[PDB]
Amino acid sequence: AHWMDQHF
Amino acid sequence: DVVMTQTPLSLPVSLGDQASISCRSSQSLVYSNGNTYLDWFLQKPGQSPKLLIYKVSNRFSGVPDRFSGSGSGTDFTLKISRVEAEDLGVYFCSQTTHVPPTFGGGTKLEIKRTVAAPSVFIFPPSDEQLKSGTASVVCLLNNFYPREAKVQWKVDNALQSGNSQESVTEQDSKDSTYSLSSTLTLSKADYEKHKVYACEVTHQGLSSPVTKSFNRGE
Amino acid sequence: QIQLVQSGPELKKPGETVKISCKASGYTFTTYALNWVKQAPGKGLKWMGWINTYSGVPTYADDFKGRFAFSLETSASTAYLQINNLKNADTATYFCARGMSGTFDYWGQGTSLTVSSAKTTPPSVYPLAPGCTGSSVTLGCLVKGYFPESVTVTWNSGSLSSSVHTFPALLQSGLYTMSSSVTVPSSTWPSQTVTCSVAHPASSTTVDKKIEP
Repeated sequence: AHWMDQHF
Repeated sequence: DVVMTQTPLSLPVSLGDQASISCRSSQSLVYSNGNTYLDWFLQKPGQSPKLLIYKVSNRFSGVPDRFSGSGSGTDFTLKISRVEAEDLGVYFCSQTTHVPPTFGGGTKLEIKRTVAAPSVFIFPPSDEQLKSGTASVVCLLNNFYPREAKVQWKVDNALQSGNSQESVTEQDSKDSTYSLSSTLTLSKADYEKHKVYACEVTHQGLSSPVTKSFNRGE
Repeated sequence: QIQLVQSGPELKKPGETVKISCKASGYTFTTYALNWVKQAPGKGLKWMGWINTYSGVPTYADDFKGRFAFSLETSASTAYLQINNLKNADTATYFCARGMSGTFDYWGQGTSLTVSSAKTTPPSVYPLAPGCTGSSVTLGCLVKGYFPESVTVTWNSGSLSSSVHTFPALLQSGLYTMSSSVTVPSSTWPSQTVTCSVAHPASSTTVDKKIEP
């Protein structure tokens, strides 16, 4: 959910 | 972009004392998922930031128990319960709630000692420099505390702001004082035309400036 | 055991290009974002953008659109920052930082970049002497117009004890200026010789300057 995350 | 404002800019402590540092944001740092992406870092001179506290109050692994974070919304605090020598350095907050991520300007944790007035010395341009067409007037302001100081140059009574270069030391290990060098660089032509050169030092220790001056013709 | 290791210091001229690396270990490189952060001397940290280490897609902050490129060598768990058409204002320490769950949790050690048009240039050394008093007297040397960093000022005097300050260099128009002060008892100068010896190993230059009234 954070915009910098790469994987769910 | 979100402005992160830290208070104070410099925090004097005695080793073994508690310290508290504040970070205030211009907007809420609550994200749409309910998290608050407010983190605290320590940076020592010439080194990279090291994470202390993440998402307001979670201690990062490896970080001593004496560091804790608190706060909510736009108002945040880092506390150190018992300050050690290894904890001196610059503390920064970060937010990543809003793009772009932004950082506070930093709070320097330094050693507390009694206040002291600067010893102020003024120097005319050297004959060597004047031969090369150049004329620097220099003012040393040595062994003062606290670090906050303002220096004003005047030429023939009129304030000069252009061509002033200032350099501040880090806190002295022997004294816990600070020192500053201020240089006003003119052309030889300019220097040899005007007469009176003054550096004025404003510091907490005096209600009126410490003023050092010379006359070129003398 | 997580570590980000950056490439070493760079000296470059305006208009040139530079590529800085950041090698990651201790975790799966493609799981987490890698961020670039600028720290200009005595300025606040500035986020430059990030690269998605799985897709390779870069995202640039608004002040870093145009001359900045983020790239990957996924096979080597390494990220790169390239800066093209270098400006004086690019002088700074650049950091890579992992992003995990909205936190910059591990940082590289930083890569110093200095941008200047200057070739190796020895300093001019100017004596700072009082000039028409108390129990002590302060003298100095102004060390001006040199490149690159590394100067030392060593004082010699007729004084058993002295107090020295060294003022950090500042970069202006591609050249450094620094200064140094010494304080000695007034009974030891000008009656005894005081000299500042200014070494700039990069130009193999030493200047010894005697301090005269």
